[PDB]
Amino acid sequence: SMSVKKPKRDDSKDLALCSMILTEMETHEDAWPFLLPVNLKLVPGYKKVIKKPMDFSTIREKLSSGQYPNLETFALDVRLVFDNCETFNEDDSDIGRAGHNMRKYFEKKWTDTFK
Repeated sequence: SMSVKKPKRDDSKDLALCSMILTEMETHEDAWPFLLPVNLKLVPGYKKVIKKPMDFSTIREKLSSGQYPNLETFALDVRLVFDNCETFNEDDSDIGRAGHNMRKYFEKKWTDTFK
């Protein structure tokens, strides 16, 4: 509360460390469904159904331009990428499996880097 604070967690490396995680996600062999925004002209149903599209290139640009206020807003966008994927793709599809794999990969890096 006013004039009553928990001890200050060092957040000075968060930007660099989220960048490193995102590099590792970009270079995973199962990243291909997620590298670029879904083409809303060429994929029927995507625009109407997926209210907040997100992809790694869009996260990279937001990260690079100071549009994440803290590491939690960064994790929310990464998870959005996988939540969108589950919304639109059957579990038993190459893209559906890709999304589950990448989510797992991300959540482990996230825990190991920050928890």
